[PDB]
Amino acid sequence: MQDTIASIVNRYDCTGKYLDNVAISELESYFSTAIIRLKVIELINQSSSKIIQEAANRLYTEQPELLRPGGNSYTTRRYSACLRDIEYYLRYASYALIAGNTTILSERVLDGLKETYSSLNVPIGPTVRSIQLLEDIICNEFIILAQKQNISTNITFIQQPFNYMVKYLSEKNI
Amino acid sequence: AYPYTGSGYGGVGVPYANDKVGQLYKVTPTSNIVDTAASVSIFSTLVTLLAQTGLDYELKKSG
Amino acid sequence: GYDMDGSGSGSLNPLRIKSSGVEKDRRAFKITYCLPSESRLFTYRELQNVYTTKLVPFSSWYAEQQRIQKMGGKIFKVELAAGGQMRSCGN
Amino acid sequence: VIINEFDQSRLSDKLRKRASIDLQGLKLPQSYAMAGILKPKFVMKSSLSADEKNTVVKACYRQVFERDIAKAY
Amino acid sequence: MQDAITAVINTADVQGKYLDDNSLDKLRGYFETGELRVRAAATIAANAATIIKESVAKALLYSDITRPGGNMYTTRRYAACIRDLDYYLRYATYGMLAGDPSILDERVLNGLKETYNSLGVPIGATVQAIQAMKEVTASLVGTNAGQEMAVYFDYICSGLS
Amino acid sequence: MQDAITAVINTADVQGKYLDDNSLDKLRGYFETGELRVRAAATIAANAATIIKESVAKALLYSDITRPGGNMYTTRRYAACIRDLDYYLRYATYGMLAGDPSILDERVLNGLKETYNSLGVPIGATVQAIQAMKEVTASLVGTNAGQEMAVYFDYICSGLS
Amino acid sequence: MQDAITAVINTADVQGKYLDDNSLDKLRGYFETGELRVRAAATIAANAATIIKESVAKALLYSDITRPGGNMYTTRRYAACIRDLDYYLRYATYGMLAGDPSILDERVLNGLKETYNSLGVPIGATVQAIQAMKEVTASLVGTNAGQEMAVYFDYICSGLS
Amino acid sequence: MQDAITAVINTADVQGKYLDDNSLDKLRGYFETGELRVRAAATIAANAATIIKESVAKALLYSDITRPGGNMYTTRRYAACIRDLDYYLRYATYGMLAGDPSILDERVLNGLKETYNSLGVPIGATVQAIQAMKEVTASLVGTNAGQEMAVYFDYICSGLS
Amino acid sequence: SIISEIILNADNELRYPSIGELQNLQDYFSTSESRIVISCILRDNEQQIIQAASNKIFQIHPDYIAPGGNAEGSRKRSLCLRDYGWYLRLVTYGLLAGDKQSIEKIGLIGVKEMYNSLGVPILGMIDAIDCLKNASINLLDEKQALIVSPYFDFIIQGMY
Amino acid sequence: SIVTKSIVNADAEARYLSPGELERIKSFVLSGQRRLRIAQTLTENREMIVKKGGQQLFQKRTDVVSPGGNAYGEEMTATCLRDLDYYLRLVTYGIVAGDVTPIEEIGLVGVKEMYNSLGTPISGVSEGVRCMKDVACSLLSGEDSAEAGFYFDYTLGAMQ
Amino acid sequence: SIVTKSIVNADAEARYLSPGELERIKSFVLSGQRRLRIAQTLTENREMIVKKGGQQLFQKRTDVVSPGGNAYGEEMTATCLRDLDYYLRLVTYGIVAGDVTPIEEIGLVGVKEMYNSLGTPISGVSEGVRCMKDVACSLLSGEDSAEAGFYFDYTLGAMQ
Amino acid sequence: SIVTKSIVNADAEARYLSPGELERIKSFVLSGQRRLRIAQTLTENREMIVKKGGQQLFQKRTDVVSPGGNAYGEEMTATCLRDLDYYLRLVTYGIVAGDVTPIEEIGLVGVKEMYNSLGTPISGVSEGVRCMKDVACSLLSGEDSAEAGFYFDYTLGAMQ
Ligand SMILES: *[C@H](C)[C@H]1/C(=C/c2[nH]c(/C=C3N=C(/C=C4\NC(=O)C(CC)=C4C)C(C)=C\3CCC(=O)O)c(CCC(=O)O)c2C)NC(=O)[C@@H]1C
Ligand SMILES: CCC1=C(C)/C(=C/C2=NC(=C\c3[nH]c(/C=C4\NC(=O)[C@H](C)[C@H]4CC)c(C)c3CCC(=O)O)/C(CCC(=O)O)=C2C)NC1=O
Ligand SMILES: CCC1=C(C)/C(=C/C2=NC(=C\c3[nH]c(/C=C4\NC(=O)[C@H](C)[C@H]4CC)c(C)c3CCC(=O)O)/C(CCC(=O)O)=C2C)NC1=O
Ligand SMILES: CCC1=C(C)/C(=C/C2=NC(=C\c3[nH]c(/C=C4\NC(=O)[C@H](C)[C@H]4CC)c(C)c3CCC(=O)O)/C(CCC(=O)O)=C2C)NC1=O
Ligand SMILES: CCC1=C(C)/C(=C/C2=NC(=C\c3[nH]c(/C=C4\NC(=O)[C@H](C)[C@H]4CC)c(C)c3CCC(=O)O)/C(CCC(=O)O)=C2C)NC1=O
Ligand SMILES: CCC1=C(C)/C(=C/C2=NC(=C\c3[nH]c(/C=C4\NC(=O)[C@H](C)[C@H]4CC)c(C)c3CCC(=O)O)/C(CCC(=O)O)=C2C)NC1=O
Ligand SMILES: CCC1=C(C)/C(=C/C2=NC(=C\c3[nH]c(/C=C4\NC(=O)[C@H](C)[C@H]4CC)c(C)c3CCC(=O)O)/C(CCC(=O)O)=C2C)NC1=O
Ligand SMILES: CCC1=C(C)/C(=C/C2=NC(=C\c3[nH]c(/C=C4\NC(=O)[C@H](C)[C@H]4CC)c(C)c3CCC(=O)O)/C(CCC(=O)O)=C2C)NC1=O
Repeated sequence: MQDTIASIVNRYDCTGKYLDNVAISELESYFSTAIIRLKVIELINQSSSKIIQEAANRLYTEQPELLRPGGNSYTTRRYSACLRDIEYYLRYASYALIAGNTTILSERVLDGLKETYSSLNVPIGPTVRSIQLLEDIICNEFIILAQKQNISTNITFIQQPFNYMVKYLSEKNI
Repeated sequence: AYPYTGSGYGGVGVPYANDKVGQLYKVTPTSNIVDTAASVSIFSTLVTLLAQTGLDYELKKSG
Repeated sequence: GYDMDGSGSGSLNPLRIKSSGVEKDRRAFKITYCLPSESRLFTYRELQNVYTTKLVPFSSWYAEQQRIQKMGGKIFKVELAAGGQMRSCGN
Repeated sequence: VIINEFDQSRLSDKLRKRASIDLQGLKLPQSYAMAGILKPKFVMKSSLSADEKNTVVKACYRQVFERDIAKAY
Repeated sequence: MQDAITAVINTADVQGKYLDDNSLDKLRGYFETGELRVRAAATIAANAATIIKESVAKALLYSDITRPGGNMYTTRRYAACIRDLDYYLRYATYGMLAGDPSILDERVLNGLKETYNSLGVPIGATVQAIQAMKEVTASLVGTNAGQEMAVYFDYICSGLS
Repeated sequence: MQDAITAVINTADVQGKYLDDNSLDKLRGYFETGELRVRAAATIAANAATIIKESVAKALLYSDITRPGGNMYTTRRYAACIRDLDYYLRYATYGMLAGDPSILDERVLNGLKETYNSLGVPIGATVQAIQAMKEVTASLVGTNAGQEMAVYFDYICSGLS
Repeated sequence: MQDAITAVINTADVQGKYLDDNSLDKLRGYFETGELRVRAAATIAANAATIIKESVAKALLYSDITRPGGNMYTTRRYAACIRDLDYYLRYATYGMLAGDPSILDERVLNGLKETYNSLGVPIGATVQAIQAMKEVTASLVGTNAGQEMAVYFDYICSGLS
Repeated sequence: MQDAITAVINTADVQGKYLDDNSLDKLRGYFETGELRVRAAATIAANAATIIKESVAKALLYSDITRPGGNMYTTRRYAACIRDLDYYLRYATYGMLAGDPSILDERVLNGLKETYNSLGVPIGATVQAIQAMKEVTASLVGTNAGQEMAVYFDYICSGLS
Repeated sequence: SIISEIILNADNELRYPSIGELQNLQDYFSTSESRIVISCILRDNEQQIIQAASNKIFQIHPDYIAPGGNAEGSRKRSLCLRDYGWYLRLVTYGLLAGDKQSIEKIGLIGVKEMYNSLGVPILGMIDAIDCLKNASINLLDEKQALIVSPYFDFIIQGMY
Repeated sequence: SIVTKSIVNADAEARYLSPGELERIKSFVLSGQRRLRIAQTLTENREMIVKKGGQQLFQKRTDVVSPGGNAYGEEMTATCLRDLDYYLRLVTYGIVAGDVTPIEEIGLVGVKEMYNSLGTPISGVSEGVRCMKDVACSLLSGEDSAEAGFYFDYTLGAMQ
Repeated sequence: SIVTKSIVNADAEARYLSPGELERIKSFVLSGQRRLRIAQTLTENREMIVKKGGQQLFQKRTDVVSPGGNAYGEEMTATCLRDLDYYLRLVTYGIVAGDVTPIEEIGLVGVKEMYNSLGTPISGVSEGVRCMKDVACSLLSGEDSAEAGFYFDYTLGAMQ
Repeated sequence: SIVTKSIVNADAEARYLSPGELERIKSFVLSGQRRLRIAQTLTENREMIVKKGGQQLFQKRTDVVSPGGNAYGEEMTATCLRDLDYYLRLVTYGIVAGDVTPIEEIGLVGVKEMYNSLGTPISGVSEGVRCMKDVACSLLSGEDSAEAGFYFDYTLGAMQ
C-alpha cells in the first residue's frame, strides 16, 4: 500500500544504500507534483457521482446489448451492481493519484479481479471500457480547470492509474 | 400449586424463571458488606472500626 | 501459552493486551454491561438485545472489558464469582 | 405490491467498515442482498421454548464443527 | 413462544387429561378467527411504511423531541427511533397472528426497559408513538382486527410503562 | 481449584515460610490416604449408573414429582433431573479425590441456588436425592471412603440448603 | 470521547446557537496551549518505560506489597501491576493532549473500581503509584506541562478513590 | 499422530490379530529406551535457547543471508527465522519422545515446502541450519540420544528436500 | 476534532500518537485564528445565504413549492429554511473541529432513512447543499472558498 | 500438583478420571515419602545452596557485581541472593507438589516482564539457578538429584 | 496412549513437556512388563473368556437368543460371539496402551449409532462385556484383575 | 508515510478522503524540502556521526568493550559500529518518510528477540543511538535538531 516515498525507501532497503542525489531528485519531483494532485482529488471529490453517471450513460449507449435480455446489466439489480463497481474504480484510482503509486491498485483491487469477473460471468470488455470512460471525463475536467488557474497542462499522472488497471485487466493480444 | 416455568409446552405457561421476562442470571441487586453496613443507621461504629483497622478492605473482597 | 512471556514492543506479536491468566485458569467475573453498537445504521444488520450478563473467564476478562469500553459500552456490576482471591498457587 | 414498491425508496446500500487499519471496506446495494433465500440467524435468550433452545444449540454444532456431532456418533 | 393452540395443549396437558369439549371449543374459537387474523396480517404487511410515517407524523414530529435538546435530535437518533417503531409493528403483528402475547414477553419486552432507561430514551413518547401506530393500524385493518392489534400494542405499552 | 497439597503450599507460601513439620504432617496424612481415595474413585467410576438408578428409585419416583404438574413431569425434565444427579456424583468424586472441596465451590455450587430458586426446582427433593446417592455410594466403597464421600455429598447438600 | 473542541461544539450545539465570542475564546485558549501539549506528549511517549520504572521504584517496591502476603507478591501479580501503570500513563497522556478528561471516564474509570474491589487490589497503593507517576512525569515535562498532567493523574486518583 | 505403541496396535489391529510376541518385542524395545528418551527431552527442554543460538551462529550469521538483500535481513525476518528453528527443535523433540515421526508428517512437513517456495525462504540454508541444530543437540544429549535426535532432524531435512 | 481522530486511532492501535500525527497537530494549532475568522464571517452572513440559497433552490425545482409537493404552504417552507440554517451551522462545526465527526455524527448518519421517512426526496437535498455552497462561496474570499468548499462536498457525499 | 492437573483434565472433558490417570495418582501417592525426603534435605541445606550458588554465580559472571551493574553493592547483592532463596523455596514446592504448577504460577508466569522492568539481565538469573542446581546435585544422591535437578532444569528452561 | 496424550496436551499449549508429565512417562515405561503379562494372559485365554462369557450372557439374558430376538439362529449367535471377541481384543489393546484411547477410537466412538442401526439392544452388549469381565477376573490375580477389570469397566461405562 | 496513513485510514472506513484529511497532506507536502534538507545533512555527515557516536558510547560504557563483554576485539567493535550505521540509515528513512513506519518495520519490529538471540545488551544499543542523537543534534539547528532528534528519540523508546 506503499506510496512513492515508501517505494523509494524500500528500494534503498533492498540495496542497503543511503539516499543519494537520485533519490532526493525523485522525491523533490513528487513533492512538486503533489499540489497539483491534491487539486485533482478535490475535483473528483466534488463531481464524483456526476462522473459516475456520465461514464454510465456513455457505457450503456456504446454497448446497448448489456440492457438486452442476453446482457449483463439487464435488470435493476445487475444495473445497481454495475454502478457500484464504477464507484469502486473511481475511488481506488483517486487513491492512486494522491499516492502516486499503483501499488494500492494491485494490492486492493486488481489481484483476484479477473478471477471474480470470470466467476460471475461478468464480461471483461465492458469493464475495460468503463475504466477509460472514467479516464476521459477526469482528463477533460482537469484540462478545463487546468486552464483556469493556468497551470502546467500535462496529464500523464492522471492517466497513469486508469492506464494501469486497463493494462492489467486486458487480455494479451499482440 | 407449584408450577414449573415453561415458555412453550413445558407446563402451565408461567413465563420462564417466575418473572415478567423469561431470563435468568440477572444482575445482582445486592451490594458489598461495607456498603450495606454503611447504609443502615446502626452498624455506624462498625463502619468506623473497619475504617480504622483496614478490614474495610478485606470485606470489600468478593470471596 | 500464559500470555505474559516476551511482552511486545519489540517481540514480533503485534501489540495486543495481555492478561494475568494462568495456564487454563478457572476464575470468572459476573458482569453487566450495556451496548449501543454504532455499526448498525450504516450496516443495517438485524437488531439484537444489547444489554446482557455473562460469566467471563478471568484470564480474558481484561480484554473483554477494554473492548466494551472501546465501543462506548457502560459496565454496571463486576463481581468475581467463580474463583478464589489473592491465592499465590492453584489459580 | 408493484405500486406499493414503486412508491418507496432506493433503500440504503450496505456499507462495511473494518475497524482494523489493514482491511478494505466495500459497500453493497441493499437490492443485491435481498435476492435468494435469507439466511436465518439463531438467537439464544434466557426465556425461550425448548424448540428454540434446541435449534440454536444444534445450529452451534453445525457452525463450529461443520457437521452435527449429536445425530451421528 | 406459544399460540392459543399451544396454550390449550398446555392446560389440558398439565392436567394430564385429554382434550375435552371446552378445549375443543377454544380451538374452534381460534379457528373461526384465523382468516381474519390472516388478512389483517396481510394488510399490515402491505402498509408498514405508511403506518410508521403517519404515526411518527402524529406523535413525535414538530415538538421538543425533534427540536434540538430532544432525544430524536440528530439523524442517527431519528433513524434509530423509526427503526424501533418498525420492530414494534412487526412483533405486534406476530402477537396478533399467534393469538397469544408470549412473543412480546420473549423477544421484545426483555431487556428493552433496561436499555431505554440506560440510554435516556423517553418512555412516555415511545408509548404515545405506539398508540399512534395503534390508531393508524386500526384505521387500516378495521374495527375487529383493530381491536386485536389494540390488545397487543396495549400489551407492549403496558410492558414499557 | 486446589487439592490438599496446594492448600498446604498456599498457607506456607502466604506466610512466606518454607515447609515446617506441621505441613509435612499434613502431606503425610494425604499421602497415607492416597490409595484409598484412588480405589474409591475407581469403584464410583464403575458403578455410577447404578448409584443414580437406585437413588432415583428410592428418592424421587412414584410421587407427585413425576406425576403431572410435578417438576419431573415430561421426558425433558426427567432427563435433566438424572443429569444433575450425574453432576453431583462426578464432582463429589473430584472433591473426594482432591481432598479439598474448592472444586465444588468453583464449578458446581456457584449460582446453583439462584438457578433452582429461579426455575422452581424443589430444594428438599434434590437434597434427599443427594443423600440417597450418599447411602448407595457409601455402600459400594465401604466405611472409610464412604466417610470421605459423605463429607463431600454433605458439602453439596449444605451448599444448596 | 471528546476534546475541548468537541465539548465546545457540544454546548453550542445543544443550545442550538452558533459559535459566539465566548466559545471562540475557549478555542483560542486551547489553540494557544496546543503546542505545549504536543511536546509534552512527545516527551512522555519517549520516556514511558522510565516513568513506570522510577514510579514503581518510588512507590511500590521494598514494602509489604512486594513482600509475601502483599498483592504484588509473585511475578504474575507484579507484571499485572506494572501493566496497569502503563495504562494509567497512556490514557493520562491522551487526556492531557485532548484537554478533556472524558476519555478517562469512558475507557479507564469504567468498571475498574468494581474490578479492583472484586479482586483485592489495594486502592491506596494504586493512588500512591499514580502520584509517583505524577511527580516523575512532571519532572520530565517541566512546570506547566507537569500541571496539565497533574490534573489528569489527579483525575484518575479522584476516580479510584 | 501416533507413538510406537499406537503404531503396534495399528498393525496388529489392522490385521485383526491380537498382540503376538513380535509386537510385544517391539513394545519391550520402546519400554527399554523410554527413560533415555525422557532425559534427552528434559535436557533439550533446558537448553533450547542455546541450541538455537549456537546453530544460528554456526550456520547462518556472517553470510549473504544476514547481509542486506538476504532473507534474514531485517529484524522481523531474523525473529521469524529463529522462530522457525524453534519449531524444528520442538517438533524434533516430540518425534524423538514418541518414537514415531508421524507428528512431523502431520504438523510440520505438510505444505511447508509450498510455503517456503511461496515466500522465498531458501530451502538449502534451512537444511544447513537444521543440521547445525543436529550437531549441537547431539553434543548436548550425548551419543545414543544424539542418534535418536539425529533420525528426527534427518527426517525433517528429508522432508524439506 | 483532529485530536479525536488521532487519539481514537492511537487507542485502537494501543500506542502513543506518532510523530507525523503530532506535527499535524502543531499545524492545526498554527492555523487556529483563520478558521475562527471563517466561522465569524459565516456567522454574520446567514440570512443572506439562506435567502439567496433558498430562492435559487426553489427556482431550480418548483415542484416542491407546488401543491402536492412536500414544501407547500408556510410551515413546510419554514422547515426547509430551518434545515438550511442547521446545515450552515454544521459546516461551521466541521470548520472549527477540522474533521468530519461533527458533520457525520450529527447530520449524515441515517440521513437517508430520515428523509425517506419524511417523504422528502433526497435529490432536492443534493441541490440544496449545492446552492448553500454557492452562496457561502460568494461571501468568502478566494483562498477561503477553497478552505470551506470541500465540507459541502462531503455533505453531498453523505446525501448520495 | 499432579492430582490437580489430572482432575482439571477430565473435568474439561466432563468425564470421570480414566484408569490410566488413577494409576498415575497411585504411583504419585506411593512416591510421596521419597519426595518429602528430597524437600527435607533441600530445606535444611538452603544456606549452603544459596551462598555457594551465589559464589559460583558471581565468580562465573563478574558483570552484575561490577560497578555500574544491577547487583552492585552490599544491598543489591543481598537482594540477588534473596531471589536465589526464592527460587530455591519454589523448587521445594515443586518437588512436594509433583508438578511445576507451583513453580510456574508463583515464579515463572511473567518473570521476563518483571526483570525487564527492573533492568536485570535474566540470563544471569538462569546462570544463578544453574549454579544452585550444581550445589543441590552435590548434596543429593544419583537418581535423587536427577529428579530435583530436573525441577531446576524446568526453571532454567523457563528463564531461557 | 499416555505418551500421545501428553505430547498432544503440551503441543496445544505449545510448550515442551513439564516435569510432571515426564515423571508420568517414567512411571509408565517402568510399569510395562506387568502390563505385557496381563495382556499376554488375556491373549492366550481368549476362547475361554468368549465362550464362557457368552454362556453367562445368554443364560442371564434369554431375550436375544429367543425366537424374535436379534441373535436368534446359528449365524446370528456366531456374530454375537464375534463381537464379544472384538471387545476382548480391544480391552487387551487398552491394557498395553496404558490408556483407553485404543478402546475408545476403535470401539466406542459412535457405537450406539451403529447398534441402533442394527436393531441390537446395546444393554445386552454391556451385559456380555460384564460377563467377560467376570471370567477374566476369574483368570487373574487380585490387583491384576483389578487393573484389567477396570478397563472392562470403562467399556461398560461407554455402553451404558 | 502520512499520505499512506491517510489512505489506509479512509479505505478501512470505506470513504473518499475527507476535508480534514486533505489539509494534513497539504501540510506534509509543503514540509517536504525541509525534511530532505535534514536527511541530506545526516546522510552526508554519516561517517563522522558513526565514529563520534561510537566513541562516546564506548567511553561512557566500558562494559561491552571490556574483556568478557559482547563487543570485545577488533571484529566485534567493527560489528558494533556497523549496527550504529544501520540505525543511522533507518533514522534518515524515517525523516524523509515523515513517519516512523520505515524505522519500525525495517529495524524495530522484533529487535529485542534478535539481540537476545545474539547475547547483546540492548541498553548498550540504546546508549549508542543516544550518542548518535547528541552528535546529530550538534550538527543541526535548533528546530531542525528538535525534529530529527525526536526521530532518534522514537528509536530509543523502542529499544527501552
Ligand atoms: C422512537 C419512537 C423513540 C426513540 C428511540 C431510540 N432508540 C434508540 C436505540 C436502541 N433501541 C433499541 C431497541 C430495540 N432493540 C430490540 O431488540 C427491540 C425489540 C425487537 C427494540 C424495540 C436498541 C438495541 C438500541 C441501541 C443500539 C441499536 O439500536 O442498535 C435510540 C438511540 C439513542 C442513542 O443515544 O443512541 C433512540 C433515540 N427515541 C425517541 O425520542 C422516541 C420516543
Ligand atoms: C422488469 C425489471 C426491470 C425494469 C422495470 C427496469 C427499468 C429501467 N429503466 C431504465 C431507464 C429508463 N426508464 C425510462 C422510463 C420512463 N420515461 C418516461 O418518461 C416515462 C414516464 C417512464 C416509463 C413509464 C427512461 C426514459 C429511461 C432511460 C434513461 C436513460 O438511460 O437515458 C433503466 C436503465 C437501463 C436502460 O434502459 O438504458 C432500467 C434498468 N429494468 C429492469 O430490469
Ligand atoms: C455440575 C454443574 C451443573 C449442575 C449441577 C447444573 C444444574 C441445572 N439444573 C437445571 C434444571 C433442572 N434441574 C432439575 C432437578 C430436579 N428436579 C427434581 O425434581 C429433582 C428433585 C431435582 C434433581 C435431584 C429439573 C427438573 C430441571 C429443569 C427445569 C426446567 O428447565 O424445566 C438447569 C437448567 C438447564 C436445563 O437443564 O435445562 C441447570 C443449569 N448445571 C450445571 O452446570
Ligand atoms: C516468588 C517469586 C518472586 C520473585 C523471584 C520476585 C523478585 C523481585 N526482585 C526484586 C528486585 C531485584 N532482584 C535482583 C536480582 C538479581 N540481580 C542480579 O544482577 C542477578 C542476576 C539477580 C540475583 C540472582 C536485584 C538487583 C533487584 C533490585 C534491583 C533494584 O532495585 O535496582 C523485586 C523488587 C522489590 C522487592 O524485592 O521487594 C521483586 C519483587 N518477587 C517475587 O514475588
Ligand atoms: C484501561 C482501563 C483498565 C484497567 C486499569 C484494567 C485493570 C485490570 N487489572 C487487573 C488485575 C490486577 N491489577 C493489579 C494492580 C496492582 N496491584 C497492586 O498492589 C498495585 C497497587 C497495582 C499496580 C500499580 C493486580 C495485582 C491484579 C491481579 C490481582 C489478582 O489477579 O489476584 C485485571 C484482571 C484481569 C486482567 O488483567 O486481564 C484487569 C482487567 N482493566 C482495564 O480495562
Ligand atoms: C442538525 C441535523 C439535522 C437536520 C438537517 C434535520 C432536518 C429535519 N428536516 C425536517 C423536515 C423538512 N425539511 C425540509 C427541507 C427542504 N425542502 C426542500 O424542498 C428543500 C430541498 C429543503 C430545504 C433546503 C422540508 C420541506 C421538511 C418538512 C417536510 C414535511 O414535513 O412534509 C424534519 C422534520 C421535523 C422537524 O423538522 O422538526 C427534521 C427533523 N434534523 C436534524 O437533526
Ligand atoms: C471393533 C469395534 C466394532 C464392533 C463392536 C462391531 C460390531 C458389529 N456387530 C455387527 C452385528 C451384530 N452384533 C450383534 C450383537 C449382539 N446381539 C445381542 O443380542 C447381544 C446384546 C450382542 C452380543 C453380546 C448381533 C445379533 C449382530 C447381527 C444382527 C443382525 O445382523 O441382524 C456388525 C454387522 C456386520 C458384521 O458383523 O460383519 C458389526 C460391524 N464392529 C466393529 O468394528
Ligand atoms: C537493518 C536492521 C538490522 C540490524 C540492526 C542487524 C544487526 C545484526 N547484528 C549482528 C551482530 C552483532 N551486533 C553487535 C552490536 C553491539 N555490541 C555491543 O556491545 C553494543 C551494545 C552493540 C553495538 C552498538 C555485536 C557484538 C554483534 C556480534 C556478536 C557476536 O557475533 O558474537 C548480526 C549477526 C551477523 C551479521 O551481522 O552479519 C546481525 C544480523 N541486522 C539487521 O538486519
